[PDB]
Amino acid sequence: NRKIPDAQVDAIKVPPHSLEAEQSVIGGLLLDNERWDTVSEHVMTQDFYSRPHRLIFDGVKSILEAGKPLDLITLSEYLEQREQLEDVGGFAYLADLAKNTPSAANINAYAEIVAERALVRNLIGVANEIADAGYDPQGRNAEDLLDLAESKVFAIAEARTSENEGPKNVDSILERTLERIELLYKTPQDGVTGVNTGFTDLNKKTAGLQGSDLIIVAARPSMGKTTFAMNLCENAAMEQDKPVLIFSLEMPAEQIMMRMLASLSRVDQTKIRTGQLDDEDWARISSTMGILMEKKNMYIDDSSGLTPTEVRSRARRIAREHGGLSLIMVDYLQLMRVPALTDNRTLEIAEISRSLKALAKELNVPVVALSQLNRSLEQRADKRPVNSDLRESGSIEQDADLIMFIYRDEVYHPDSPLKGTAEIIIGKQRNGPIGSVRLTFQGHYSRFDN
Amino acid sequence: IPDAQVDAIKVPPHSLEAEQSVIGGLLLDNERWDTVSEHVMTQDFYSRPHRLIFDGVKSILEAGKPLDLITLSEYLEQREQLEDVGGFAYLADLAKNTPSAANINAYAEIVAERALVRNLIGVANEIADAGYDPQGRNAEDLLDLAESKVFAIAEARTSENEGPKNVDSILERTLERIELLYKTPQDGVTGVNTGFTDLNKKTAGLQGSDLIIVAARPSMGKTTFAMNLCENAAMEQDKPVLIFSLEMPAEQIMMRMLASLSRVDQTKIRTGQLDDEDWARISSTMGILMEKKNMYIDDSSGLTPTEVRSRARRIAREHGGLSLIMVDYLQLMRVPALTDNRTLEIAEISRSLKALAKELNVPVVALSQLNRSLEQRADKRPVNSDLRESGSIEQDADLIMFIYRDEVYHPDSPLKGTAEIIIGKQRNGPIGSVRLTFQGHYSRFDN
Amino acid sequence: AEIVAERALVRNLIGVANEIADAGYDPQGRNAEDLLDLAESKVFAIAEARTSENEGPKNVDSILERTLERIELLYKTPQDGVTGVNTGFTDLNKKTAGLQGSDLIIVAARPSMGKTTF
Ligand SMILES: Nc1ncnc2c1ncn2[C@@H]1O[C@H](COP(=O)(O)OP(=O)(O)O)[C@@H](O)[C@H]1O
Ligand SMILES: Nc1ncnc2c1ncn2[C@@H]1O[C@H](COP(=O)(O)OP(=O)(O)O)[C@@H](O)[C@H]1O
Ligand SMILES: Nc1ncnc2c1ncn2[C@@H]1O[C@H](COP(=O)(O)OP(=O)(O)O)[C@@H](O)[C@H]1O
Ligand SMILES: [Mg+2]
Ligand SMILES: [Mg+2]
Ligand SMILES: [Mg+2]
Repeated sequence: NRKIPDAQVDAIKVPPHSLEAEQSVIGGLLLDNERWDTVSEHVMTQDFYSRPHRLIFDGVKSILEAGKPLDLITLSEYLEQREQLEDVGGFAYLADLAKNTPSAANINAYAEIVAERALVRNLIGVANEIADAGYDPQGRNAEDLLDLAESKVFAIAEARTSENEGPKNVDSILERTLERIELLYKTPQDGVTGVNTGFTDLNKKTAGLQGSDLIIVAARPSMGKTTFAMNLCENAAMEQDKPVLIFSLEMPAEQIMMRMLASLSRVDQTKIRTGQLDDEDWARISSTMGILMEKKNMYIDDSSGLTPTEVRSRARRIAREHGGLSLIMVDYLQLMRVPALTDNRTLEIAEISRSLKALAKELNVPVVALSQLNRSLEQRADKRPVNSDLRESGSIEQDADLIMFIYRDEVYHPDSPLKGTAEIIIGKQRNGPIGSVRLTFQGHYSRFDN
Repeated sequence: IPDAQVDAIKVPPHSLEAEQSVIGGLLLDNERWDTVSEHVMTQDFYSRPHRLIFDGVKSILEAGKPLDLITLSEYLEQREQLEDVGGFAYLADLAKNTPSAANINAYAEIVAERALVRNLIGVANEIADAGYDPQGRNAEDLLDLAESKVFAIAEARTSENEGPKNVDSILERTLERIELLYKTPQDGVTGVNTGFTDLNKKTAGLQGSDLIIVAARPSMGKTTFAMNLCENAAMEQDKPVLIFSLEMPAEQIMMRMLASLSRVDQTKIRTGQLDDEDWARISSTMGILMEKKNMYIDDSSGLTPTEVRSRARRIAREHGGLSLIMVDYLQLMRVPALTDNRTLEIAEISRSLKALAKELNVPVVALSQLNRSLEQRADKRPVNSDLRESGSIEQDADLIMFIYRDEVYHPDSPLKGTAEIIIGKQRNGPIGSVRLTFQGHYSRFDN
Repeated sequence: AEIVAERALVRNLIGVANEIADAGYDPQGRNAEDLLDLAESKVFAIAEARTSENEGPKNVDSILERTLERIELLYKTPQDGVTGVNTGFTDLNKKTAGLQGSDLIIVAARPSMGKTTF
């Protein structure tokens, strides 16, 4: 029983490592300084297990970043200046590192091994931290511990998310371009290549709601911004097998559903609210409900003050159940929060916009985000909304792939000949033309028609 | 005994390894003496044996004699100094322990740096001694003595490697520059060809080290114009073109490029309604682009100036330089250290891009948006003040070009299909305007 | 008070010399250029503290003497309309009498007005 713990302590206390790969990376850089650009993309100083190798690698990094030639003497002088040469094993050990790896062109493979070992080392460290938190919660509830575990594991995965993206040569872009064209040609392209908007005129200009697109729908209050976005959701839910995810930060799920019922059933929204539904109204609502229940392809999250991380987490959860998502709608971008950027609202909104674009690319799903137009527009009130009206609220234009504005002349001019008509202005579009689409606005039904 | 000895550092700064590498390196090449002799002197060596050896190296090379292990050993033997340096074996060891060439200049700089610190410590001790024992000198005299001795150390390292400041250095660099211009074909273009004759007449091409700001209101063809400059650089230069597309994906930039070089309707490319002629033109254009392989497209979002610089250096190392660097929208870049101030953040990005242009000796084209205040006026052409409101980028730009289309503001303009390129600022040429044919269908500017 | 100040000056100088010596022996990652800049900065700081020490009392008799000394110097030098550094522009020299010593001159212009040229 006394010989059992010594072998177990030696085999369990040593984390995964590769001293040989670490030595080969260092030795290889001493042989060919030009490989630093590639090696620096794979490994960081903290990726090394051995303390002496971290100090040596830090020296290598400092010399090469300064544009100085990396050799045994230069590195030794660097470490000597910081009184770290004795801590790494002396000049003899540096010479041994250069001697023990006479082979070049394999340095990238050794860098990947060092990075892989560091990843497992970080994973074990996180597992121990989570275990410690589980044993000693220090006042944290189960939900907080689950969120902590998810956050720490997600951080490990995020670090290894886009590791080898640097080199972007024309041959690679041509292959991806042809692959994309091939995919479009294989799918039925009768004017719509993405998620159907339900509006022919809009689809003619946008070719549908594209995957990976961050779409900003902006309007002044009561222009039908929520109404328009919901019609896009309704169309995606009725035409796609994949689910629609709605983050209703302003309105409750019951209210969104009631408006949806008013829209799909073409029943007066006021009648639904007041309960004065006739036999015909009940039959239409019931038929609509029957279809919605048959489809079951819609999720409504009415949680307030969600962070981009929480939005991403919930989206991934649902996407895993169905092998993807048809559309993600975020009710009001400005209602989201970023605890790290509370000191600056503009930067906070800019980060939310960047995070939602990253979410769109990550899940290959169109992300519709609703935004409010700046108050300065009402002072002018002479022309249609423009991109500058949104720039004043967080520079969201830079991250958006598509910007759509909602304008109703009847709101500003009740005697307008365009009563019941809403203009959808394309303010920005990466994969199509800019312009305007006229839609029939039916406020009583909370619906837009072509 | 050891505790007091460990705490006391009586050994001045030195690098025996660098000294050996300088000596060993000269024994390997001889031609590097001219460069090494500019950085180090015999007295710069800490070690007595290395000073004697280096003195021997200096005497042989100044006499025009070949420097080898035997010649140096015979030289030292004649002066009975061979035993003082460690014998022939030590000379052979010096030649053996440094098998690497092209780093001798770096070792020479280390030896010179150590000698500088050694002289500084000596002066500090002299000043300390003068402070303890003034020998009749007042405080003012001691301050003047300290200033004089420190100024003497600084003066020795003033103008070591050509010393750019004095007229003799500027004359040499001026003649070298003229010589380089005369060796290259100068038919009106001394830099990177813009592809527009009228523009080249005014700018003499896109110069190396220039930070070029291309600014325009939305839909004026800002991206289109910058891309035509990239296309021309890619077709006329052997060195690669690097594009940082922060707003558009690489596929979209390529599709617009295909529309431009092939003169095929951009809408047709998008819709796929290409006729036999359209396919033949696109295919021929693709064949050439693939043959050249001189273009890189980086579509990463929110890049920092450091990341931009890092990627640019990586590519430049593969080809011995770059023909042109294009950064799609300056305002889309980020500086984590300056998040509290957008104006300062943009100003730092502009300074960093100018530093990048000088560092790699490459023209850097950066696209910028004109301020919204211009639309409120809408009575005249864009001016430099329209850009100053967005980060004071004018101060750092070597060339500022504005894009103006009268047809956008006035659809009934007689200048339909014409875009005016306004030179708002130019360091090495005149200011003015160039009229170009804007072909929106092809995403192209023509002369 | 002057003796106490003089002694303090030498005391600070010795302290700085020891700091520079310590930095020279132990550079802690600083290159020679950084150590030279550090030495220059610390020595310059000692000199700057004793730069304008007795300037407080400014009585009219002292100002009159300096005024007359200045006038005397101007009268000894050829003053054919230029008392300072010649601008090369007669009309400008007529108004400025040249570029005077101790003057901070701000030349301001919008871009391309020829500010650097002037
Ligand atoms: N009972 C109703 N009858 C007619 N129109 C209604 C009724 N309820 C709401 N509306 C209209 O529906 C629209 C709701 O706008 P909404 O999307 O919620 O605001 P926002 O643009 O701020 O997101 C308004 O144009 C409003 O006039
Ligand atoms: N299919 C098309 N047919 C005609 N003109 C087009 C087409 N697509 C784009 N354009 C034109 O190309 C230009 C694109 O401008 P762009 O450079 O992308 O914007 P910015 O100035 O903001 O950078 C506009 O002048 C637009 O009218
Ligand atoms: N080749 C040239 N031909 C004519 N005028 C030129 C030429 N190059 C520069 N200029 C003029 O020289 C001046 C340069 O201005 P400058 O002093 O550099 O700018 P700033 O006022 O911002 O300091 C401008 O008025 C410009 O028009
Ligand atoms: Mg809403
Ligand atoms: Mg662009
Ligand atoms: Mg100037």
